[PDB]
Amino acid sequence: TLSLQLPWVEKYRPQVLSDIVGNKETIDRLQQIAKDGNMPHMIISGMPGIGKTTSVHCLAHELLGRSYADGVLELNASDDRGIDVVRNQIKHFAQKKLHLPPGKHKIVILDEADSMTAGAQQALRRTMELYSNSTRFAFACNQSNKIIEPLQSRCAILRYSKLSDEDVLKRLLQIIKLEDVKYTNDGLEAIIFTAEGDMRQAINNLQSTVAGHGLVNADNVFKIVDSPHPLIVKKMLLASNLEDSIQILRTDLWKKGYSSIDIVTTSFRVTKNLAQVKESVRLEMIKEIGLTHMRILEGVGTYLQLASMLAKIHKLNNK
Amino acid sequence: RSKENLPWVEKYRPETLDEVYGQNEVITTVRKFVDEGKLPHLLFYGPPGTGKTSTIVALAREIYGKNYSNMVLELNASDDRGIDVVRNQIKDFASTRQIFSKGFKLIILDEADAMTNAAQNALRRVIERYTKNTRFCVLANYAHKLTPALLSRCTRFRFQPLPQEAIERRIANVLVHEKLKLSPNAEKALIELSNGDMRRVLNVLQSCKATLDNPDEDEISDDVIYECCGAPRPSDLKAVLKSILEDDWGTAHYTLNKVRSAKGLALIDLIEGIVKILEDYELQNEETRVHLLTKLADIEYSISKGGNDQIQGSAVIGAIKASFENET
Amino acid sequence: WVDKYRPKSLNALSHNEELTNFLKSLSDQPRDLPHLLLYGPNGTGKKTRCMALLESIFGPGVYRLKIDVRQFVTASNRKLELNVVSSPYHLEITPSDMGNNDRIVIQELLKEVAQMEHRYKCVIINEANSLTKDAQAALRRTMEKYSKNIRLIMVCDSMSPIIAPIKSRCLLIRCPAPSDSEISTILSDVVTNERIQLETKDILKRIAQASNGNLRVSLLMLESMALNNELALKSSSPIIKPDWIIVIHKLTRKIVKERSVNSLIECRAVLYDLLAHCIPANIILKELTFSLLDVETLNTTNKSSIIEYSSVFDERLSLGNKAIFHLEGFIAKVMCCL
Amino acid sequence: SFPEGKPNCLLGLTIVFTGVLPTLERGASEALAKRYGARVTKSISSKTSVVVLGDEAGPKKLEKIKQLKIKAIDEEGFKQLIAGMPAEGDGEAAEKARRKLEEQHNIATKEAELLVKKEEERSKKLAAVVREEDKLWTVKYAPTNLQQVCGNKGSVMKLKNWLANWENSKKNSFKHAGKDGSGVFRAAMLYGPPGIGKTTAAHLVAQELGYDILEQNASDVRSKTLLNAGVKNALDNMSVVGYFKHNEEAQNLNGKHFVIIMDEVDGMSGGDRGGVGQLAQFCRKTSTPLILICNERNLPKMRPFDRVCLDIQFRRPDANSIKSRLMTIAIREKFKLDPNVIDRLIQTTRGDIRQVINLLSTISTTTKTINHENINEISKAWEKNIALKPFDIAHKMLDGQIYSDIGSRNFTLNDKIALYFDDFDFTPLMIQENYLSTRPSVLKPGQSHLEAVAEAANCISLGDIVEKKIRSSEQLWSLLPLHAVLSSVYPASKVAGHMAGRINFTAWLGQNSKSAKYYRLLQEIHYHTRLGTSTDKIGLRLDYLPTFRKRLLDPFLKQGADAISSVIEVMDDYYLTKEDWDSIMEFFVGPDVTTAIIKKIPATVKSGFTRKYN
DNA sequence: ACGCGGCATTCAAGGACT
DNA sequence: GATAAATACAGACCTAAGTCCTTGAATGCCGCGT
DNA sequence: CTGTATTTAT
Ligand SMILES: Nc1ncnc2c1ncn2[C@@H]1O[C@H](COP(=O)(O)OP(=O)(O)OP(O)(O)=S)[C@@H](O)[C@H]1O
Ligand SMILES: Nc1ncnc2c1ncn2[C@@H]1O[C@H](COP(=O)(O)OP(=O)(O)OP(O)(O)=S)[C@@H](O)[C@H]1O
Ligand SMILES: Nc1ncnc2c1ncn2[C@@H]1O[C@H](COP(=O)(O)OP(=O)(O)O)[C@@H](O)[C@H]1O
Ligand SMILES: Nc1ncnc2c1ncn2[C@@H]1O[C@H](COP(=O)(O)OP(=O)(O)O)[C@@H](O)[C@H]1O
Ligand SMILES: [Mg+2]
Ligand SMILES: [Mg+2]
Ligand SMILES: [Mg+2]
Repeated sequence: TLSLQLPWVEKYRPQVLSDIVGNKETIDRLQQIAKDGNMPHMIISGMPGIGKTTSVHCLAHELLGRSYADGVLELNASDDRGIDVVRNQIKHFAQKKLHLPPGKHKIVILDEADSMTAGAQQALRRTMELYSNSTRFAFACNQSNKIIEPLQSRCAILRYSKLSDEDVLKRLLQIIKLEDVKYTNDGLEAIIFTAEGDMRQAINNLQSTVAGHGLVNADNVFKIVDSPHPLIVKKMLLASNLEDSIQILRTDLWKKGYSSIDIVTTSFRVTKNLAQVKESVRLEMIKEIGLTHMRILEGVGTYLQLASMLAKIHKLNNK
Repeated sequence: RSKENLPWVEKYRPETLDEVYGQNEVITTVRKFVDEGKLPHLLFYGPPGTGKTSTIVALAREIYGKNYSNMVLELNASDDRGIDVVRNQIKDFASTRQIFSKGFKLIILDEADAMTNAAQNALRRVIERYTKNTRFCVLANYAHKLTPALLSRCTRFRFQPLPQEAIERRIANVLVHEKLKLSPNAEKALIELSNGDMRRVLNVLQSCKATLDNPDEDEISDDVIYECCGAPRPSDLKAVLKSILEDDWGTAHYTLNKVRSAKGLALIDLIEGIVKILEDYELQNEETRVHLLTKLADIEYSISKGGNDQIQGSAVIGAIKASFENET
Repeated sequence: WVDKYRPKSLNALSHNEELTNFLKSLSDQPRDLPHLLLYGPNGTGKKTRCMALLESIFGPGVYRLKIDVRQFVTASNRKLELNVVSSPYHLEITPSDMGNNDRIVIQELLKEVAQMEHRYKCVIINEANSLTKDAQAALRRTMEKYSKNIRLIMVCDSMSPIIAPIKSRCLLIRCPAPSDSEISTILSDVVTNERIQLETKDILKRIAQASNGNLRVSLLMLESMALNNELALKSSSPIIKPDWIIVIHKLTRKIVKERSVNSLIECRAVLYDLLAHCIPANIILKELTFSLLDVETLNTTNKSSIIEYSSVFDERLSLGNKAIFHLEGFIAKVMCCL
Repeated sequence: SFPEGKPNCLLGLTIVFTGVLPTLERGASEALAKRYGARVTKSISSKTSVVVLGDEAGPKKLEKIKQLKIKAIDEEGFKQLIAGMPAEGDGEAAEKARRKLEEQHNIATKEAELLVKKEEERSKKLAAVVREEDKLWTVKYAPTNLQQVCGNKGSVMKLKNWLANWENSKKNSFKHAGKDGSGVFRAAMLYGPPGIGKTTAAHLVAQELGYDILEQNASDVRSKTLLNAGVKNALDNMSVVGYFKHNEEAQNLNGKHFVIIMDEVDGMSGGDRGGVGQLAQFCRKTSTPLILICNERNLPKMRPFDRVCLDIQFRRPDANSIKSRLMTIAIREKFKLDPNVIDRLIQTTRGDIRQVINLLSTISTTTKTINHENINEISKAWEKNIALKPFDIAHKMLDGQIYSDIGSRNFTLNDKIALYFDDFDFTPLMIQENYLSTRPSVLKPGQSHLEAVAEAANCISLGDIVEKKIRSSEQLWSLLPLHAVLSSVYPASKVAGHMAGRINFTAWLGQNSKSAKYYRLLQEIHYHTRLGTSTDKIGLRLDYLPTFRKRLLDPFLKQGADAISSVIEVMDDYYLTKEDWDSIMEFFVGPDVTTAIIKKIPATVKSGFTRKYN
């Protein structure tokens, strides 16, 4: 078909701050700031798909009213991460004179701010303070650690958290009711489980299920969206017997098409994040997994090395 | 040329979405997506030779027609993975219209797992901003290399390794296109050595056709497949394993040496086959499996680093014998 | 001096007559000579035999050596300089002086001299073990493609670092170390020519046995004890051991006596002091292990564990840039064994 | 759990929470003690009123308690003491705490009233351009005079004295240091944690003394060309603004001159082409005061600046000084603030006044009363995640509590890996240098210290192998977490415990540089003697050098100054020079060291040798 | 025709890589 | 005024490696004015 | 940790 329909993530992107479901304290604080005015400098950080860009965009829209065209400067940090940007474009926008409602000021939105280079970030330090009376900067990034500490000092540290299953279920139910989709409770629960708090993943998976099969049922959602790799990897690592681990590997990972490097990397990540196993045993399994990773990266990527790694882990656990 | 002077791997590349087999779920899901028009951002991640590139090229043909090479920005991410690419080419293509016909824009990124992290961090906003008139497809053999942000904005489809039936159907189509015949045992051996990759199947079929003295009238037997591929026959594998298991060291060494020398089989393939056979075994105690797997893994790694073939073979014999000696 | 008396021709060689006959057999028809790789114990006389073969093939002017400087550029803009000893008929490359950039020196200089051209020029790679695997991989095709213009002769001590294709492409010439009797004869000739008074001749055999087959070390020790006894060797003349030997011996005594972490303080201190003064770590491990084995107090189990851990940490050293990171581990493991 | 108590019951009591408490972790106990006005210190002292330890107390710390005769109570004792103690701490110390709180509140009210009067005067002047509520709390409460800066009073006084006596030192040509000593340095550097008030202090000292402020952001202007032109023509030029700004009155003679306060000096480009090294040559030849400000003074790029600037270390101000300022800005803004949570706010923010003010502004929009009920959530969401310095990484990684069963839940393995990743170039070296200088406390039953050290060293060997694989032509950077584990975490977990002595810096760096220098010298010597000696680089040092000493140095030891000719002949036989001789004489170790031997040689012999060689 | 004047392009140094 | 509490803070920074990225300096060609 | 520096307290 020549034309396409808009995705549900962008078509149903919240246009007001109330539609945002998660992080109730932060959303209420941003709504109070929007009503009262005098927006402070901030960095918004968290996981992908929990509503950081949407929150800042709704805040800017509501704060600036009809003046969003001029008062808002949109600059994807990854696209424009040079000191030249700060020297010319950001500085000229900050020195720009614009008549606004009393409380409100001009807003700079720098999405994906974690990718800004050191030079541009350091140059922004004085632009943040010199033109603060007229210009207010806003930062959105996946990881706040990439942003230098002095820049974090000048702004409010507003930190987001992974979306709870209840809020994702509420948003999914709202979209389902609005667009008349047939669903089952098991299917919605499975979509929430696969999303793992990423609302964007949940909505994309709902779109895929609806378009492909037409009914939101557990069977369809599992065929169209596979079970999360770390869970099968953890089940393989935490099996009681060696033969069980070998069987889980052969069936779920090797025969299904997962690569050796992916398997070993996910095993390392799961092992480092495991909590039931004591730290010493966890560390020695990490050692064995790292040896297997070294062999795979040197070029020996085979079922034999993965089985040997499982055998070493089981020997380590069996004392 | 006339597409007749090309290797069978490229000669038999699928041209329409109906010539891609094995990935039926992905094929029907994508066909229904394009038919109804809600085509999301696609992520085809799977093992090599599963048809991801062929699937997406057939998608481009079915979406835009015969003139698909000019209305689609197909970029080899391995060749050009810089952030300059995202800033200039990808962004200008997404922003602008089509020079040929009205319609949406599709950008295919092949081997995007080689893209630098800066490039993906730049793309994670280009994809979102231009989603109204542009769609992105990501193909990558490995999903760990790709940034998590790039895995959140694209719908994920997993290309399973090609099963038996799809490989049989493609083998039959290739056999019909040429003037060739395949024995059922030879086809079974080819399927087993394929490991789910049609690339290997086509390469081995072409090599066996070359091996045939007069391909017009003779048949490719299992012997031809094993000889041209170089893989060890199952009979040799069973004989070697039996000789190691329950025979004297001198006889076991003699058997392994004569099996390797007579057919030119490599030792590493023998180890892989022996691992495959002994895995199917039912073992009384756990320790023997652990010892066997560990010692054979170190032997295979040392072979990968090279060394003395006879010493490594004797090490294989000793490891197997000790492991099954633990079963008493 | 060692340099004072060095054979300058094949016919002047006096030890391992089989090797001399093999070299003359190669020199008989020199237009058909494979690439060579001289290997054997250090100090045997492998370089002397290689240069004698060169003198046999070419004229007697191969010993007129001249040092030249050939600046090279690495992948980065850094400037690297090499001293290339050269002769009218041959040139010598010792890539151990450079670090990981020996590959560049190989591929540029050898290809250049190949383009430059008794139709072949022999290149002597004195240090072949320090050649990185990448450098040998680059040299793998240089030997075969330019076999009509350049014929490499390689000097080596242990063939294990050298990769299999390089050994395959080149003829192997074994060099047995001189026997004690031949070392004693050479020392007798030296002391006769140098006018060193000998009270008896058992001194020469003692020096020969204290060199472990090394002739360079034998002559150096001869002259060293010739300076502490006023050019007159006596029966009770002490054997001069180099400084690093004494330091390593004291290290073994400390490891044998104090098996504590507080002793590990000074053990690491001595290892750092030895490493900072141009002493390789593999030599440290070898001498330390063999001196530890010579301790009479330790029983067989300790000796076996020591040699096992020595092999393990030797592998670790061979696969590790930071040497003390493995040397300290070996010493601590030996202390735990004891 | 804990029974409620009437407000400020534990006021005036010094409580140290030494023992690990099963019911509540350290931070929870500290918070529930500070809720009632108690003072928490990290060190047990004579002034410590009560030490709370249920069990698992430090042995040496227990002996300290025993010697200082400090009363000790358990968790149930803390429960009963909460109810037992009366309100407001009565006690003489409690009365002192009462008085301190009353004076702090009184000053808060006085400054609030002063600010209201200032606002009223501004309103009257306007009646007779940015509205005040539009401004952020950081800039609207910025210090207007040097008496409002919180903390670092000594640094402010020293900087003020330096800038005041700058003219006198200029008349003395800067050769004389003066009484304070800040009269020999032309430029001054202010460095410290961000947000403590260096820029404000510099601006205020410039304003008070009457100089004309010229501010340049070094991060914005870092190249040689722009900085060179601008600041050079700024160094020796008067101010047209200063001349036209009412030069007629003679109160301020310094109105003409410039004070160039270069902010963000830490962001200048590095290298010789970079301007950070150019400014070092630049600041010594200037005719106007220079006030450089940077955040990380101990940086490799800032090395040219130690000997050319007056270092001034601004420290993190203590919460007591900022208590009055926070109370004033809380009284003015009609939001309730309890001084008990101010210390926790500063600790969470890590002494950053700007960020604590921003937190107060942002939180107060929704919640009008910041109390002990929501302090935990405020702290957990606003905590600074600052990368630990390579010394604190060594301290924390080499800690017994971190790898304990209880400590593992609090500090997880991923936290340990991130602690490595804070500095991925020095942590493996620091652990290797200080893993065998700690008293272990996680030794397995039947394992001695030496066995743990051997296992740790084996792990560091594997980590070095992994590092070589990562940092070679293959560039396998995906193995970096494996290197983190193998190099830092496992070896430290094997030998985890208490630090016996001090955390030393990695000695591998200096010895490696020394090895490189000695290898260069040996290369030069070997290439000089190449014609004579058929050897390699290593073999020369191994064998010839001992004999070369006997043929060069020993003749000077025994024959005397008459052996000079033979020594010269020996050097000329292998093309050696005096530098070569000196380098060989520095190559011996152990018994054969020549550092003292050459000194004992008569100076006449060495002088004659030098003259004869020349 | 002949000489500067910005502006595009090429070169070189520093930092980072989970 | 000296000596204790009470605490913030500094101890130090390397050489290679491959490839991408950025920033400033040095370089080139091409348009306008006289 | 040890050693040095600064501010409030005795
Ligand atoms: N499902 C399939 N049906 C038919 N032919 C196939 C199929 N998969 C692979 N082939 C054959 O194998 C060739 C290679 O296919 P590609 O799609 O290029 O491989 P791939 O799945 O993209 O894996 P790569 O290239 O390593 S990422 C095609 O040209 C076909 O000849
Ligand atoms: N000691 C202090 N007392 C009172 N207010 C302060 C203090 N330090 C900082 N502030 C406030 O913080 C604002 C900014 O102070 P700055 O001097 O710019 O911080 P900084 O120390 O220079 O750190 P930077 O700017 O990140 S390098 C001032 O305008 C004050 O409102
Ligand atoms: N809390 C939320 N409530 C409702 N929708 C959400 C929420 N978080 C994410 N979404 C949906 O996800 C889509 C994109 O999310 P986005 O805000 O871009 O993620 P990120 O915060 O990582 O940038 C939006 O269209 C929005 O509909
Ligand atoms: N056949 C020989 N007869 C006499 N001296 C010899 C002989 N071979 C070697 N040498 C002595 O060995 C010294 C050089 O040893 P060298 O060749 O450098 O050892 P390496 O084998 O380690 O290169 C010479 O000075 C020479 O006197
Ligand atoms: Mg976003
Ligand atoms: Mg492909
Ligand atoms: Mg500042």
